[PDB]
Formats: sequence, structure tokens, C-alpha cells
Amino acid sequence: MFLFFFCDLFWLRLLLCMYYCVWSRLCFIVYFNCLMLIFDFLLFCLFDLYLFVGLCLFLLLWFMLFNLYSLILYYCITYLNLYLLFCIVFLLYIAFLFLFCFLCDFFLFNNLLVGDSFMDVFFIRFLLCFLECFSLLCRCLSTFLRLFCNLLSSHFLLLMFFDFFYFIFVFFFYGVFCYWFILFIFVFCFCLLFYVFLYLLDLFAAILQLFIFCNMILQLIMDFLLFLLFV
Amino acid sequence: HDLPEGFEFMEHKVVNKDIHAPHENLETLRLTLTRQDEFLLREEPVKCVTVTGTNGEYGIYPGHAYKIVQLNPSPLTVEYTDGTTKKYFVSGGFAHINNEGSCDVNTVECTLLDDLDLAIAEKELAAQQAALGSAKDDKAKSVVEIRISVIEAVIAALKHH
Amino acid sequence: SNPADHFRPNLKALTLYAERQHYVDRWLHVKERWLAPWYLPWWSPLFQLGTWYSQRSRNLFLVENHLSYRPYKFRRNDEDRNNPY
Amino acid sequence: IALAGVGLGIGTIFGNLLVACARQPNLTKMLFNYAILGFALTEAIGLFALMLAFLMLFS
Amino acid sequence: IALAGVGLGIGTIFGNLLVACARQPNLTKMLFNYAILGFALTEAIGLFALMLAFLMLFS
Amino acid sequence: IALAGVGLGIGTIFGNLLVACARQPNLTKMLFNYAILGFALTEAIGLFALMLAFLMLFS
Amino acid sequence: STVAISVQGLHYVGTGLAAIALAGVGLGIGTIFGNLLVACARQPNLTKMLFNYAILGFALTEAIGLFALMLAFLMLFS
Amino acid sequence: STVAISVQGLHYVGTGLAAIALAGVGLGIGTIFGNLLVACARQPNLTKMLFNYAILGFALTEAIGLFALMLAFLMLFS
Amino acid sequence: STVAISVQGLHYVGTGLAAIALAGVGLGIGTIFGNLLVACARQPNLTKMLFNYAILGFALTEAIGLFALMLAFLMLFS
Amino acid sequence: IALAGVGLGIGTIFGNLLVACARQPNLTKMLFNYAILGFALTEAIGLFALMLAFLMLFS
Amino acid sequence: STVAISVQGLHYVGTGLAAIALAGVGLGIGTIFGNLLVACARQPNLTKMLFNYAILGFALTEAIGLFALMLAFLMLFS
Amino acid sequence: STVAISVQGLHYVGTGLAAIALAGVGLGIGTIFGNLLVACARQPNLTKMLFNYAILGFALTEAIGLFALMLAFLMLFS
Ligand SMILES: CCCCCCCCCCCCCCCCCC(=O)OC[C@H](COP(=O)([O-])OCC(O)COP(=O)([O-])OC[C@@H](COC(=O)CCCCCCCCCCCCCCCCC)OC(=O)CCCCCCCCCCCCCCCCC)OC(=O)CCCCCCCCCCCCCCCCC
Ligand SMILES: CCCCCCCCCCCCCCCCCC(=O)OC[C@H](COP(=O)([O-])OCC[N+](C)(C)C)OC(=O)CCCCCCCCCCCCCCCCC
Repeated sequence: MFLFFFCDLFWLRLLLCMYYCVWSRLCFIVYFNCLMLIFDFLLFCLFDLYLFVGLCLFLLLWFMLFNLYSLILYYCITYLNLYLLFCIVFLLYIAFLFLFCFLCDFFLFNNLLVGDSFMDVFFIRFLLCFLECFSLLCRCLSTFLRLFCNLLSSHFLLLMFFDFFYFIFVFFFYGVFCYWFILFIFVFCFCLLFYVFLYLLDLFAAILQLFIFCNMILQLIMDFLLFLLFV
Repeated sequence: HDLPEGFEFMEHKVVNKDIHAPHENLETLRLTLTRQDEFLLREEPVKCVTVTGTNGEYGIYPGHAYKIVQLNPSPLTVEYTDGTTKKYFVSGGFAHINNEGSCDVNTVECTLLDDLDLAIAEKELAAQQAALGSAKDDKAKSVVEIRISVIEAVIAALKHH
Repeated sequence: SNPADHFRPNLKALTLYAERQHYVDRWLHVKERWLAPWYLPWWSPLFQLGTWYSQRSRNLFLVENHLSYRPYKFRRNDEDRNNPY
Repeated sequence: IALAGVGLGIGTIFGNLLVACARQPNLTKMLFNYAILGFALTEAIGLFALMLAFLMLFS
Repeated sequence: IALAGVGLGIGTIFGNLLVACARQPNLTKMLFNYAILGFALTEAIGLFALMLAFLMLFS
Repeated sequence: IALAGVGLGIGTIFGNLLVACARQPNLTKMLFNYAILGFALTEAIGLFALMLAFLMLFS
Repeated sequence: STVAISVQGLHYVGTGLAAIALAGVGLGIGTIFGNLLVACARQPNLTKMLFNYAILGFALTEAIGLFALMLAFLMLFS
Repeated sequence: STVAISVQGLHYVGTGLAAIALAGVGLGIGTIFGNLLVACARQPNLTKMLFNYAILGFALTEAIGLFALMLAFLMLFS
Repeated sequence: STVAISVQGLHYVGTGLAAIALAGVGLGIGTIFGNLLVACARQPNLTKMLFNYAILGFALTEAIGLFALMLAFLMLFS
Repeated sequence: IALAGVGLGIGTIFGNLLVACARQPNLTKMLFNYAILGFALTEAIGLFALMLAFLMLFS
Repeated sequence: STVAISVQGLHYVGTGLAAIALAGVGLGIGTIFGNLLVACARQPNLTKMLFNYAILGFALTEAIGLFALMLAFLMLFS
Repeated sequence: STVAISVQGLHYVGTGLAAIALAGVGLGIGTIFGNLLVACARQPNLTKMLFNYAILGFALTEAIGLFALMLAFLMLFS
């Protein structure tokens, strides 16, 4: 089975071509921390710690072109599938993990054995190591699950509230000419307030969720980075 | 050449109880009330002392846990085991409580509540209220507020009893 | 149900179907056509890359002796849990 | 399930009791009495619950 | 089950009471009264629940 | 079961009240009035739940 | 085969559940007056503004409690 | 056999359960304002920034309560 | 005997249970902001920084509720 | 389920105990004995719950 | 006599009950971050270190929820 | 008369009820790490020992959660 379909970004691609044929400065980035990993001067890393910047920027642009514009009615999030997001996070996360593993430095994993020598190795430390190795994969799964669920829940709520507002607006506006007009005006004002609140909440949540999506990947990278001191 | 340290001339040191030691039941608290490098009471045994700290009032009885209290302008009560109450008023300072049964209250100024008068406080409060409106700047307003708070505390202490 | 239907791609254009047997056979023919010429010896890494893994996987399938039944991959109906056939 | 509250409540009392007896040990006796009083009230509620249980299990 | 939120509440009161007595013991004779007042209110709530638990248990 | 929180809530009030009266014994009256206010506000919800229970009991 | 059943008494059960939420409200209230007192003891000069904010706390929490009570009453009469 | 049953009143049950989701929402709002008072007592000059943050916290908590209330009203009308 | 029974209304019950998860999430969010206030009145110079962390906490804590909510939808639309 | 409100309560007690022993370490013995008393009472409540559970389980 | 009944719609109840566990996880995360905000205002210089530990707790607190979440799927898709 | 009824879908309810037990484990871990953060700021010179003790406590709580999951899986399969 081969399905031929298209993304919902063609107009946005047209706008990108029109508005970015000439150069422009970028000074606001959703996830700026990918550019500043080191905060104490004289510290440097021999690992390619800035390799994630390009992927981070492209991912932010792509997910923003989809998620933020999805607030417009009838706009479709073409990639909104659980397993597709799993594939995306698998790519990024496992690629970086395999980059660290291909380094063939086993000492890098010494920190997985949690605790000190005082703790019993077999009954405490080894079980903590098992849990931490499990937690890495669980972090990948939680990242993709969190990205999927936020979009799904937010848009379900928006659809349901919009349906209710359409119903009351169309089939009960006549009460403005009736003696119970005050009740309808109260309800209508409440619906407008709820409309604005939901839109603001979704706008904030989309950006914040992209921030956390990139932060999880950068945290994976940072967990295995070692910094040398210049002398 | 090695100069002494002024603390070597003071032999009334502070007795700090050790962590791993037996407990003792004390019936008196050694109070040490001080004003400007001058004491009114010298390790006086008292039943209890009530001190108004910043967070709130503290009633210190023998065996109280080690603590440091930042006092505020307020009355300070000392009740002896005999059944006699002595009330001072303090303008500020600190109170160090030791688990060994000592309380050192070092105040900038500690004066008998009797020495204070009512009408004087009322007139000073009125003058400070009048000057608050004419405060030169924010700092003057804060200073006048400090003075007004002190006077109000004094008046409340007097009216209580 | 109706709200759930709103989360589908909105620009589906065409769907094509092909049997696994057919396109696997066509791919094998292409691979044989490109790996046949004399100027590509059997010991070259390219030839082994093309052939060895496929041979190994097919051998693993042939050697399989499972006590359970694996339903046909391309049944007409695979939605009924109580009917593997 | 009522005993879930009662039990917890009792614990809470003694919790604070310790934090109090450490602060001013000289008052332990008095504090202890009050703590007992609190227990004697909480357990009372428990009795009712038990009664209900024993009035429904044997019914 | 309502009693679970009643008894626990009582404990909380007495808990704080101890911490209040360990801070200003001279005020105990006052604080105690207020504490009693609290128990006289929360307990009055429990009765209502108990009332239902009896009305449904004998009807 | 709605009373479980209600009663507990009252306890919390009459807990902190004590801690508030020890720190500032001069303000017992104002704090007591505020505690009574809070008790009445919680009792309102308690009566709402009690009304629901009684209606579903005699219906 | 099809069996459509209309159990009338179930509307009671749900109603009771809608009342349980009131606990999370009522307790909520006490907390606000559990801490208000402390604040009034810490800063007696602000006995007025703190009271207004607590009343606003009561309003918002109380509003959540009427939203639950609406469901409680709707299912009791329907 | 292949029996099938549909029950009418069950939507009253689930709806009630969703109303319980407003118990922790209520409480939570409570807690915020509680802390707010103490903060305003500790730092009385910050009576507006703290108020703004409390409003933000209430707004987020109310959004969660609203997420639940949508289900509560939706099952009640299904 | 052996009957394959299919009840329809149960999907409401489960859905409601999932909403109970929010009772924690909501409450948890409140706790964060509570402490935030107590942290801004204890070191206001860091307010902005603290706010950021709070938002991070909110976004992590809220995430969990969504999981629960998803399940509700899955059972409510099936 | 009653045991859930028991164990937690016990936890609470010991929690406070540690804090108390941190504030007044020389008073460890009295605090330990009082904590043991509280544990005994709370465990008695749990034993009543277990009594009911076993009575119903074998009935 | 021996009667065997196979109810099909009961997995919804189990799935909802499993989802209820996420309330504790959300509350724990909120408590972690509230304590983090309080601590950072007390020792700002070490903020970064604290943050790491906080994340660790989240990593060790979210995982539990996953297990519960896992069970839900194992019953929701079966 | 005597009826021997065997319902095939009751283990889902038991599995969900057992999974609810993790709401306490998660909250306990959250409390452990919240206190850890508060303590590290208080006495940062002892960070390693406090971290070790918190890890021990987390391991014990995780053992309890493992017991709960053992019961849940046993009921789910058996
Ligand atoms: C049998 C029926 C027919 C179908 C046969 C199919 C055979 C299939 C074989 C089996 C395949 C199995 C696997 C399939 C997997 C599919 C997966 C999938 O779809 O994933 C979704 C995914 C969706 O991606 P997306 O995000 O939408 O972005 C992809 C878009 O293309 C947009 O992305 P982009 O913008 O980044 O792309 C770059 C873009 C950059 O932007 C541009 O260049 C702008 C233009 C964009 C064009 C592409 C968009 C197409 C929009 C819809 C169609 C447009 C109108 C067509 C009108 C048709 C009228 C009938 O540049 C181009 O597109 C380069 C091409 C430009 C062509 C310009 C031609 C100018 C001609 C001028 C002639 C003048 C003559 C004058 C004569 C004068 C004489 C006097 O699809 C893909 O990623 C691509 C899937 C392709 C898989 C390979 C398929 C095989 C090739 C088939 C070719 C058929 C040709 C014959 C057709 C004849 C008419 C009937
Ligand atoms: C950085 C923050 C950005 C915030 C931007 C805020 C925008 C504020 C908009 C105010 C209201 C606008 C009303 C528009 C009405 C259009 C006509 C109409 O009927 O619409 C009704 C529609 C739907 O209204 P409806 O639902 O009532 O429709 C009823 C129709 N029936 C009954 C048939 C169902 O309105 C909307 O959907 C508007 C929502 C806007 C939400 C904000 C989207 C922001 C993200 C996109 C930004 C795009 C920027 C691109 C720039 C170029 C990039 C290179």
C-alpha cells in the first residue's frame, strides 16, 4: 500500500520563498540554550557539542509552521500520529546515543552505576544502574508521548468548545430580543472570555512544548559531555 | 610579637553543651541582659523570659533549644521563680538562647517600662505623623515610619498594663 | 467520534497497491541484472553486500520450526481476533 | 477506611509533640497530657466506625 | 468515611496546639479553650455523617 | 464524604489560629473573628453537601 | 443480541460523586484562612489588603465549587 | 453466545467522577492564595507582582479544571 | 454456559476515572506557584529566573495530566 | 486501605522525631519513647482493621 | 450450575483506575519543583546543581507513571 | 439454587486498583527529592551523603512499587 498525499505547508513554503530570498537577522530563538552550553569560561569540549544547533533550528521551524498555525480553523497537522512522532524522536535520540556509543569509551558509562562504594553493589547499585538504563529509553518515550498528547488534547478541547459556541450562538441568539436577554448576554460574554483564554493558552503551550522537546534532546547530550579546563 | 585578643580578658565564657551527652532537667534559666556593653542582670536565675522577636513572641523556659532571635522594638518580660515580674522595653538587638540553660539578650537600649511616659509618646507620634506628609523623599518617609512604629509599640506596651 | 475524525490528513490524492511477492521478485530481478556482469566478481564487497544478508535472512526463515501458527501476512481479513484464517 | 484518618491524625499529634518537646523540654509533662487528650478524642471517633462495622458485619 | 476527615482534623488542631504551647506556654489556658472550640465544631460535623450512617442503617 | 474535607478544613483554621495567637496574643480578637468567618464559609459548603444527601435520602 | 436498559436510580450515584468535589473546595477555603491569620500575625498593618485577597481566593475557589454543584443538581432532577 | 447490552444511566456515573477532578483544582487554587498572603506578609512591597503570578497560577489550574469539565458535560450529553 | 457479552456504557466510567488524575496535576501546579511566591518574597532579585523554572515545572507536571486525558478521549471515542 | 492511613502516620511520627533529635539531640530518649508509644497506638488501630479484614475474609 | 460470562467492556474501568495513579506522579513533581524554587532563593549560587537533582527526581518519578501508563495500553488494546 | 459464575473481565479492575498504589510511591519520591533540595541549600557541604540517602529511600519506594506491579501483572495474566 502506497498513499500519495501532501503536507499542509505549501502556502507557508510560498511565503518562505517570497520573504527569505533576501537575508534577515534572527535574534529570537525558541530554544536558545542549544547555542550556549558552557557558562564558565576557560572550559572547552573536544566533543562536537554544537552539532545539535542546526537540527534544533530546523525542528523548531518545522514544528512551529505546523503547530502554531494549527490554531487557525481547518488547518491540519499532517504529522499528528503517535508512531510518526516516535520515529522522529527515535531518529534524534538514538542517533546521539549511538554517537556517544561509537566513541568506544566505556568509562563514559561509569556514572550509570549510581552511588558510592559504601552501598552494596549487587542489591543497590546494580539495581539503580538497571533503573537508569531503563530511564534513558523512558525519557525518549516520554518526550514523544508528551509532544503528541499536548496537541491532541488541546485541539480536542478547542473543537468541542467551538461546537458549543456555534450551537448557542446560532440557535439561541434570538433571546436578545426576548425577556431573558441578560442570561444570553452573560453566557455569550463567558464564551468570548473562554475563547480568548483557550487561544492564549494554546499559543503559550505550543511554544513551551517545543522548548521542552528540544531540552530533552540537549539533556541527553549534556549527560555525557566532559569539559576540560584551559591551562 | 603577638598581640592579644580582647576576648582573652573576659573569663565569663559561653558554656555549650555537647551533642552526645545526657539530658538534665533545669528549674532556672541564667539570663544575661545587656545594654551598650553594660549588663543589668548577671547570669540571674529566672523562671522564664518573654521576648518579642521579628516573627513573633517567644517564651523562653529552661532547656530551650539553641536559637538566635532578632529582636524588634518591644517589651521584654522576666518572671522569677519567686513569682515576681520585671518588665523592660527594648529598641532592638539580639537574643541568643543556649540549650545549656542560658539566655543572653544584648540590646542597643533596654529601659524600664516605668521610665517611659504616655503623653510624651502621644505628642511625638503626632509630630511624626505631621512630618510624614512633609517627608523630603522616600528615605525620610521610611525613617518616620520606623519612628512611628516604635512609638506605637511603646504606647501599646504602656496601655496593656 | 466526530471530533476524532478531524485529525486526518486533508490532502490524500492517490493510493496504489502492490503484492509483496510481485515487487520483491522485481527487485530481485533488478539486483540480478546489476550483479550479473563479469566485471563484478563474487568476492567483491558490493556483491556480498547485495546477496549475503538476504541469503542469511531467507535461511533463517527456512530453518524456522515454531510450535505456534503465524497467520498469513496478507489475509483478506486480519481484524478478527478469533479467526487466524 | 475511617481508621485511615484516625490513625494518621494520631500520628500527626505525636509528630508535633516531639517538635514541641524538643523546643521546650521543661513542659513535656503538660504537652504529653494534651497529646493523650487528643488521642482520647480521635480514638473515640474510631469507636463509632468500629461500632458501625460490628453493627453491619453482624447483621 | 467522613469521619476520616474529622478525626484527622482534630489531630491537626492539637498538633498545632502543642507547637503553640511550646512557644507561649503562659497562654495555654487561653489556647486550650480555642482548641476545644475547634473540636466542638469538627465533632458537630461528624455527627451529621453519623446521623446519616444511622438513618440508612435503620431504614 | 464531602464533609471529610470540610471538617478537616475547619481544623486547619483552628490549627493556624493557635500558632497565630502565640506569635501575636494582642490580636486574638481579630484572628478569632477571621477564624469564625472561615468556619462559616466552610460550613456553607458542608450544608450544600448535607442538602444533597438529605434530598437523595428522602426521595 | 441488543438489550437497551434504562436504570433510573443511577442518576443518584453520579450526583453524590459531584458532591465529593466540594471537599476539595471546602478544605481549599480553610487553607486560605489557615494562612491569612498567620500573615495578619506576621504583618498586622496589612490586615485589610490580605483580607481582600483571601476573599478573592474564596471567590475563585467558591466559583469552582458552584460549577461542580451545577452537575450535582442537574443529574438529581434528570 | 453473543449478547450485547447498552445501559443508559452510566453517563451519570462517569460525569460525577470527572467532577471529582475539581476537588484538587479547588484545593490547589486555595493553596496558591494561602502562600500569596504569607509572601505579601514577608515582602509587603511586592503586592502586585505576587498578585500577577497568583492570577497566572489560577488561570493554569482553571484550565485543567476546564479540561475535566468538558468531559463532565460531554458524557452528560452523550 | 458461555456468553460473549458486550456492554456499551462502561466506556463512560473509565473515562471519568481518568479525569481524577487531573485532581493531582491541578493541585501539583498550585503547589509550585505557592512555593514560587514564598521564593520571590525571600529573594526577589531572582524573580525572573524563578518564574522560568516554575514554567518548566508547570509544563512537566501538566504533561502528565494530558496522558490521562488522552486515555479518556480514547475510551470516550471508542 | 485503612493501613494506608496507618503507615503514613507512622512515617510522619518518625519524620518529626528526626527533626526533634536534630533540634534537641540530648533529648533523644524521651522522644524515642514517645514515638514508640505513638507507633503502638497507631498499630493498635491497624490491628483492629486487620481484625475486621480477617473476620470478613473467613466469613 | 457452571456459567461462564465474558464481559468485553470492563477493560475501560481498569484503564481508568491505572490512569488515576498519575495524580500522585503529578503531585510529586509539583512538590519537587516547589522545593526547588524555595531552595534556590536560599542558596542562589548553587542553583544549577539543585536543578540537576530536581531533573533526576523527575526522571525517577515520571518513570513510575509510565509503568501505570503501560498497563493502561496493555488493557486498553486488549 | 446454586450458581457458579465465572466472569472473565474482572482481572482488569484488580490490575488497575493495584496500579493505583503507585500514586503513593511517586509522591514519596517527590517528597524525598524536595527535602533533598531543601537540605542541600541548607548544608551544601554534605551533598554527596544526602544524595546517597535519598537514593536509598528511592530504592525502597521502588521496591514497594515493584511489589505492586508484580501483583498487577499476576492478576492481568492469571
Ligand atoms: C499512475 C498515476 C500517476 C502516479 C504514478 C506514481 C508511481 C509511484 C511508484 C511507486 C512509489 C511507491 C512509494 C510511494 C511513497 C509515497 C509517499 C508520499 O507521498 O509521502 C508524502 C510526501 C509528502 O511530501 P511533502 O511534504 O508534500 O513535499 C513534497 C512535495 O513534492 C513538495 O516538496 P518540495 O516543495 O520541497 O519539493 C521541491 C520542489 C521545490 O519547489 C518547486 O520546485 C515548486 C514546484 C513544486 C512542484 C511539486 C509539488 C506538486 C504539487 C501537486 C501537483 C501539482 C500539479 C500537477 C498537475 C497534474 C495534472 C494532471 O521542487 C520540485 O518539486 C521539483 C520538481 C519541479 C517540477 C517542475 C516542472 C516544470 C515543467 C514545465 C514544462 C513547460 C513546458 C512548456 C512547453 C511549451 C511548448 C510550446 O511525499 C514525498 O515526500 C514525495 C513522495 C514521492 C515518492 C516517489 C514517487 C515516484 C515518482 C512518481 C512520479 C510520477 C510522474 C508521472 C505523473 C504524470 C501525471 C499523471
Ligand atoms: C506571536 C503571537 C502571534 C499572535 C497573533 C494573534 C492574532 C489575533 C487575531 C485576531 C482575530 C482574527 C480574526 C480573523 C478572521 C478571519 C476570517 C474568518 O472568518 O475567520 C474565522 C476563523 C474561525 O472562526 P470561527 O470558528 O468562529 O468560524 C465559524 C465558521 N463556522 C461556523 C463555519 C465553523 O477565525 C480563526 O480561526 C482565527 C484564529 C486566529 C488565532 C491566532 C493564530 C496565530 C498563528 C498564525 C499566525 C499567522 C502569521 C503569518 C505571517 C506570515 C508568516 C511568514
